[PDB]
Amino acid sequence: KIAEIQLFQHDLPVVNGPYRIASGDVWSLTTTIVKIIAEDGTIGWGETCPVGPTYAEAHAGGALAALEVLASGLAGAEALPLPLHTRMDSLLCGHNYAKSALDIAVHDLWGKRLGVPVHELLGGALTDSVSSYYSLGVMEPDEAARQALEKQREGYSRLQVKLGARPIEIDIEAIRKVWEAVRGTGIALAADGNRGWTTRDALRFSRECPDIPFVMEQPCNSFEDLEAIRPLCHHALYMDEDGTSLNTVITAAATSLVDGFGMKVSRIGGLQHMRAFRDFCAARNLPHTCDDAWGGDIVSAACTHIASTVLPRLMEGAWLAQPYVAEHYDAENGVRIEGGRIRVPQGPGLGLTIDPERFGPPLFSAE
Amino acid sequence: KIAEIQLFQHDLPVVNGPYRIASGDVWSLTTTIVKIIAEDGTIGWGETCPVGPTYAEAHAGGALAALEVLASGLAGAEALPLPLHTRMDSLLCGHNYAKSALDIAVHDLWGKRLGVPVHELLGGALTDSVSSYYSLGVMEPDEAARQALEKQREGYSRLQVKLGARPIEIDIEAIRKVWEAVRGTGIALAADGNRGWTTRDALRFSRECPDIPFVMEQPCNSFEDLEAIRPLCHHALYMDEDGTSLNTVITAAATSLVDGFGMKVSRIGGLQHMRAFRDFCAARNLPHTCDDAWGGDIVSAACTHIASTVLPRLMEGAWLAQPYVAEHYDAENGVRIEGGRIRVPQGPGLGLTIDPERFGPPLFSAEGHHHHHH
Amino acid sequence: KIAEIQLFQHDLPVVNGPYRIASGDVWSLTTTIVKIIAEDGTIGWGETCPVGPTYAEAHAGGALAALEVLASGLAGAEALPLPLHTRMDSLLCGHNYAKSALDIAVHDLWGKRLGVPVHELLGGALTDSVSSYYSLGVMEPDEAARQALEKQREGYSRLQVKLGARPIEIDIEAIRKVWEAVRGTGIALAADGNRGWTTRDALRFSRECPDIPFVMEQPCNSFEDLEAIRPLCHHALYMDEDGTSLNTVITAAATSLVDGFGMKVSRIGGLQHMRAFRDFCAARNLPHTCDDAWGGDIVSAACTHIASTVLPRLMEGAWLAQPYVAEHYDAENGVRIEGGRIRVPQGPGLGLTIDPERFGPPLFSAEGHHHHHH
Amino acid sequence: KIAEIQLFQHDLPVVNGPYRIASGDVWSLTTTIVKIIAEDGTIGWGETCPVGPTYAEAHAGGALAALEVLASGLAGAEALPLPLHTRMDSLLCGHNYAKSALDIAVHDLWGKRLGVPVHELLGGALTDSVSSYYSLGVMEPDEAARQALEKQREGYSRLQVKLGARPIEIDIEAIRKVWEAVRGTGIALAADGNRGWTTRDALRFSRECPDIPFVMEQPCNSFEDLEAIRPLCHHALYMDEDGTSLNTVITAAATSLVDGFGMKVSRIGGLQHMRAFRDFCAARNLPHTCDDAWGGDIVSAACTHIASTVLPRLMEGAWLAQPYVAEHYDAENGVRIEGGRIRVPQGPGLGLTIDPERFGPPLFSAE
Amino acid sequence: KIAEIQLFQHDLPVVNGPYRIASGDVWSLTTTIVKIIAEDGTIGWGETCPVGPTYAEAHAGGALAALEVLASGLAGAEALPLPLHTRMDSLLCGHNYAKSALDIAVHDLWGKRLGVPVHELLGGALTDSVSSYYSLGVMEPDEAARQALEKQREGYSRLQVKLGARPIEIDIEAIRKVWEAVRGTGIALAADGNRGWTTRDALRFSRECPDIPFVMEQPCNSFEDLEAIRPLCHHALYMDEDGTSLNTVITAAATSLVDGFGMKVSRIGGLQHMRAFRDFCAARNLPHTCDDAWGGDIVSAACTHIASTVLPRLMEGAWLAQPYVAEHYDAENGVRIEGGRIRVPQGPGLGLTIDPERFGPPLFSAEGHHHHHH
Ligand SMILES: [Mg+2]
Ligand SMILES: [Mg+2]
Ligand SMILES: [Mg+2]
Ligand SMILES: [Mg+2]
Ligand SMILES: [Mg+2]
Ligand SMILES: [Mg+2]
Ligand SMILES: [Mg+2]
Ligand SMILES: [Mg+2]
Ligand SMILES: [Mg+2]
Ligand SMILES: [Mg+2]
Repeated sequence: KIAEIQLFQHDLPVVNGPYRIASGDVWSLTTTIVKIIAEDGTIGWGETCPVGPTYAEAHAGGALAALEVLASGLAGAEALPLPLHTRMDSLLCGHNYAKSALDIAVHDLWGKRLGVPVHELLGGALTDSVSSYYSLGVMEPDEAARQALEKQREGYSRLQVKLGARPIEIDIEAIRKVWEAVRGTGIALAADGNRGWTTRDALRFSRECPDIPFVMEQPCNSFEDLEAIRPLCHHALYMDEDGTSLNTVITAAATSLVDGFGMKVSRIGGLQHMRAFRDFCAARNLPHTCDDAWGGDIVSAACTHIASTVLPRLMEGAWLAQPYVAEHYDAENGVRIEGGRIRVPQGPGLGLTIDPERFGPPLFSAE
Repeated sequence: KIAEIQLFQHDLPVVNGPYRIASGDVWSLTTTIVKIIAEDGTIGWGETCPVGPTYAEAHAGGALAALEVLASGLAGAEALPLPLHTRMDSLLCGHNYAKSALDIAVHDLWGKRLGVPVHELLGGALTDSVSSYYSLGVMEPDEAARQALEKQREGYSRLQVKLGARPIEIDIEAIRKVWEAVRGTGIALAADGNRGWTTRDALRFSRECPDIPFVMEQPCNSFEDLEAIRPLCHHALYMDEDGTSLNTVITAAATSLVDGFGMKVSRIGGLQHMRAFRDFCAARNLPHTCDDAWGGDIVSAACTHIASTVLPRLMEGAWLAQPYVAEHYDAENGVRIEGGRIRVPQGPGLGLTIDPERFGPPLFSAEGHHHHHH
Repeated sequence: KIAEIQLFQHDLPVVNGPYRIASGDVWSLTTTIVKIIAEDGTIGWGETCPVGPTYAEAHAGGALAALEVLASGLAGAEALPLPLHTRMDSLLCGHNYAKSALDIAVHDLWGKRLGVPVHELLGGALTDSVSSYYSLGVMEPDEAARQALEKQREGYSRLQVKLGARPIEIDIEAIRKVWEAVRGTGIALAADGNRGWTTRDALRFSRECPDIPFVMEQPCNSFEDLEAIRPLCHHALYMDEDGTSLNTVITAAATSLVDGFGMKVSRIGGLQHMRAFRDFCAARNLPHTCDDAWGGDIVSAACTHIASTVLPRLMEGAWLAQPYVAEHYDAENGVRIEGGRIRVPQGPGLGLTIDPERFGPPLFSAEGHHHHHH
Repeated sequence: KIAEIQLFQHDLPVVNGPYRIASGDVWSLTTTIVKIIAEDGTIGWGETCPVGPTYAEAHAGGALAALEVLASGLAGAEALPLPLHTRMDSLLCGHNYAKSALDIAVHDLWGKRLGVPVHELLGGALTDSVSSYYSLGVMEPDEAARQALEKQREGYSRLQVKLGARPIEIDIEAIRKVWEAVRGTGIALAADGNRGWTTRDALRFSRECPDIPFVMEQPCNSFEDLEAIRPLCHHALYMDEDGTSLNTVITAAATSLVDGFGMKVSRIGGLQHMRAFRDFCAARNLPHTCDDAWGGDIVSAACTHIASTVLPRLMEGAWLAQPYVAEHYDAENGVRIEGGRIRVPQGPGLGLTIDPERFGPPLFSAE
Repeated sequence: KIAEIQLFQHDLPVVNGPYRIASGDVWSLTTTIVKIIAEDGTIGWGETCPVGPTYAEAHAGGALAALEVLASGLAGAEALPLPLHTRMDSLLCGHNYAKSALDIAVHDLWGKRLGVPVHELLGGALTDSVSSYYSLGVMEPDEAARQALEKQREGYSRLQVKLGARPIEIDIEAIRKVWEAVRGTGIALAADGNRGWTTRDALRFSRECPDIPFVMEQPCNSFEDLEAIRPLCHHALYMDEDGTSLNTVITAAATSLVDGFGMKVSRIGGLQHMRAFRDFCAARNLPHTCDDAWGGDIVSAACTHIASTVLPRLMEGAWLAQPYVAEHYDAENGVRIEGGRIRVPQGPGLGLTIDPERFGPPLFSAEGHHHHHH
């Protein structure tokens, strides 16, 4: 049973920032960290870190406020996923990104109690290393082409080119220059509009580039706009920002609106829901990423554990903010991308050993 | 231009509570108040008050947290609706219920500057008084039928019966008993499932009651569930909780998914978006309410002003929390439901005079590029 | 790691048989049992038992033949769900009902290794006891109404009336008589057509009985037939036999073809897929059962463990063959329906202790890269 | 009336194997042979041979087990197609591939009794020779191009290129190299994904190759995925693996989901159902093949007889495993591909004379 | 090989006529008979007989004209179904009702050559006797109810009530009176609108009679009209006149437009196409009849042979003109309805022996590449 919950926040400056996105650039991020303490004194860590306040319907102050409400009613709840989510949903409607942090912490605590990695609790890892993909922030076409080649040479299996908040002509220039730089290396390519394109411009982006094998990731602002362009674009379409619940995913998958997903653990509400999402995609043969918005070692561990349980043929990559984060929470064991790939942790829980005072005194504590 | 913004919270205990909802009951509510101060010293007031944390994706602590972000980036902005919303959207994605409070305050400030009521700024009132509807919490069928007749007798033109969080047969019993009590009085009837029914049970509710003239208000948990039952229910269907943006409303109206709406000002993001919603419903001949989740005189004034601008034949009623709120913010001018109807305010702005210290010291304030946690 | 796999078959005569189904009656059943032995000597048990050879695309000889293929390729594999299913799918396409038995055994082994009940591995039980439903075989209308009241009186929360293989007017007579016997008791009612009705007759069944609150469970023979009647029937529609994979379930739920499911663990391919199914139904607010075709304590334990993890408002009941099965495999711990409900096991794994020789010598065994026909 | 049923199995090593398919490669196949004996002592032969256990929901041990159940309840049934299927369906739900073998045997027995070829019983042959198509197993792009030209020169009217279980880039390379080798010869081309492609990759396959006139055969894993790509691919789409019943075919044909079919006799449940399938396709002007999964002379004869009754303009070819099978069951008369074409048998029944002991003693016999 | 083809016409006055149809009444009918003679002297007989010139796109003079074209191009062709239809389609587009007669004759010849009944060539009879249905012409409601009971008492398993060419209220009166007379007897009921109803009136017919278990057979004039009413009628809908080819049937079955068919052998183009139709309906679990427009023993034998091959639960009945036909072509073996059922013939071919001069001298004959108008 959960005995105590502590909340903290921590600044994560963007190494070589800003990191530039159609829906809003970021210079520094404020992560929200949860520590759950069981009646036996063992602890589990969780984390949620929105990519600033305009990427999605989520912000650092919102995480903390929601987590205060959740934490205030969670003492005595069983530290297992279904009992946890049952209690959380009785306390607060929605706020998946906040609930995610407590879900992560429960999986950490559960794995530590049973002496198994989180990937075991999620059904069993299929691999001991996972692929990643690199995200090029919005930048000059020439710089994107340069960095694309560089990251291919580092060993990334896939590259995501962020686009938008500028004329579509320049986005098309950027994707052509990137493709010219990396064609024949076999690296996979995603064009991410981050909700930034009118249907007018998304139609043009696809029409002009039949022989560039990108997938279009969330080109347009709404689910309905994805529906508008779907029958008129011969390139694959992925959902990202619109995938705000398992219910909405089921609507998209069942109607074959999309060919795949960028999926964030916090958006969907934690590992409990991410594992259902994984199983949905496996049933439907839909590729997907295993990401979160941002974060340090705790988020990185959560993504890596779930990524390890995905059929490699469907796993498009686990993106991590790690390259943009200066300091590990666990200096020796924190997950890191090496050669464009990530080693799966094999110790109990998330595989982290973080000093209970790593983040200073709690901002809030319940029980 | 906005010179300063102050945020407050205030407790509103429910008069004769609790107020019982299928998605979660409420005993007492924390409202979040905004005061905007113009460079010239004039003030405008706004308010947002979720009905606890489980009724919608909204809570009092979330209102405050979002308003801190918004307030921190608003000094210097023009107190006009479109400039305001452009700025707010650049500072924070979504959180309509928080943005609503600043929108209301801006409309108050703007009306006071020009010397006209908010209803004028919204295009002009079509009436000096508006209809309301009474919402029966979930309660025993027999208690429901009694209270239904009582409220019809008070003069309410419409009754909403809250249902759910119990077997469907009890909901059907309750709607039948209510109908038996009020049939022949001409009172309009809504059956509010509060997102609480499976499609199984929504189908049964309609199927068993062809001769009871309810509309089914948000019977099921999702937009997709509304789509499922729509072709299979011969009773009118209204959207409420799922109407989370103008975009989503346009998707529903354009596809004729629904025959009307329960609409809350906070959910849609303030009066600027409510006025667009009104115009969309007028174009589509779709009836709607003009409500909010909860609140005192500031929210009630906002709802009444927009309600006054709706063609009465399409205005299903402005529901107010006022009967459940113990104290007015403005004892002279605060809106009250009288005989099931509401008199439209005629002063400048929202038509309220509220002491600048009515809610105590601020919790938070922003002036220029600085902010202060008090 | 899996060291050895043994296969057995065992006869289960129907207590007071036959058990009468529209797609084919059953007098006695041959169950197929799997025992997995870990390198450390711990054992896990699984089971699959078709209701004869005509109820589904499944039969006892087919279970054994498929398990021989699967078992022959499984030594050395990790006894974890995802590794197991990846391996099984590489050895044999489809045959979910066979794969289910190995899935169950793996969950038993895994729970025993970690010292926790299967319901914990499935995310955590939400309850210490689960509801059940009673299934009335096809029988005279008058016998049906009598037995319906009898089973309501025992405490069952739900009754399934099997129908078909006779004129539709007799099915309608039977559902009306049953309803007249139990109406007012609050017991839920399902009308199971067992794939046996033409669309002609399904339309009539619903059309004639608007005030009888049944759900129609798999009235017709195909997915396409469900699609045909869906827009024309105002009663809820549930899928059963057509739910042959998670993919197909997603097609049905996503298009709102159905309002719920009868689901069998063997049909969907084991607990790993049942847990996904549960999560899909939770996301879509779709009620479902947690059943299997037939079986003894191993199947019954599997169903009860998954059932314990479902929100009670969406769990239509865990049907067990247990009342029709003469003998327990584990006399101490084998699950029994008591007062129409089932106590959730709390021991490690499935919560069973079954003698390694309970089913006699193996018919087949695999260890490493060798197999043996006994 | 049927007096006795005997079951046998027989090994068929793949000549120059393995034979390589996206859904699973095969090195040797185990066929299941049925002999029905009438009350007058005359016999009919049937056969079913899954292409290993992961191609479809079918396997050699499953055939035998199902056939045991069927055989155990078939004594006394009339040896005519509708009475047979009526009895079989009363004994066992589904298992079309098993039922197929008994159906074939009944057509053989029926033709022998009446002294007419099976093609007469199926409505009358329209031709005395039929076209075939050759199936290139998954192989290197260069090797495929080489073998494609070779098989065109042998006289095949159509070539099927098996693809998948590798990056789509290589599949596209393979089809372009094949097309470069055979363009202008007029040979028809099919690209068979064998369920191996995500919708992402099937969209790309078509988009990149508008001027290569392939049909895409079962590119994706499910019926729903075929539905997803149909409005977004300007190449013709054929169903193969998803055509598991006449009911499902009717859904696909009636909704114009597909432009044609790869159809296997065993999948659809025998010649009785294949002849209905033929008539459906004729009504809808949909081309189709006349195939089975694998097998020796008995299967080959069944395919050839039904193929002979198809309007040549709609008959895409009868594929036979015969080139991969070392030994005929009937050395003198077993059907064989010659010059890419197959001579239609003209004797009674299937046109086979097989020693009653050709396969050794029965594994099982009923009555 | 076909050596010679002879064509005849013969008058069939309606016994106790006229026979009244919404699309046009009939007093007497001209049948068109084909005799095919094989190179070896064996003969096969076929027949086609429209119900006058306004019931369908077909008439006796058109049958003869089309048969002259077909016959002129058929000498030397193999008397097997697929070779025949390939040849016929190369000579003349459409005219199924004419082609049917040659198809029937070929099946007769083929059966006689092999020494087996036509039902064997069609895959094997599943029964030694088949059900029939009686068709009540349009008549006063009271006369309809009387005759309905009379025919139920004779043993008919199903009754078709012809309707239309009068106000819909009279049709509704008639179906209600009929139902009141036969309800409780278990007799199946079809309401045949004969293409005669506007969608307005079809909607009313169904709407007013939810508790009368008719199927609506071809209520409206077009395929599009069936599509219009389908989503708005809770009674089963059957296609008849619109089922003009296998292609069109596949369009209807595949889209679940209908729940069954009235099917005529001549309309679909003969037994080869009827057998395909049967197999399509079996795959889709769609009930159907096995009828033809009119005719004597040759048509009746054809219908009975195909009917014998249909699963009895899907065979709604083989309607025959036989009760309205004064004279048999074969007095010994001609099929007769007895107790509402028909005994399946068991001789070779159609099971008929008809004198080669039964219909007088030929009107037309073809041998080799020559033809003769007599
Ligand atoms: Mg993205
Ligand atoms: Mg005025
Ligand atoms: Mg509401
Ligand atoms: Mg417990
Ligand atoms: Mg209706
Ligand atoms: Mg069932
Ligand atoms: Mg195009
Ligand atoms: Mg293929
Ligand atoms: Mg016979
Ligand atoms: Mg008719």
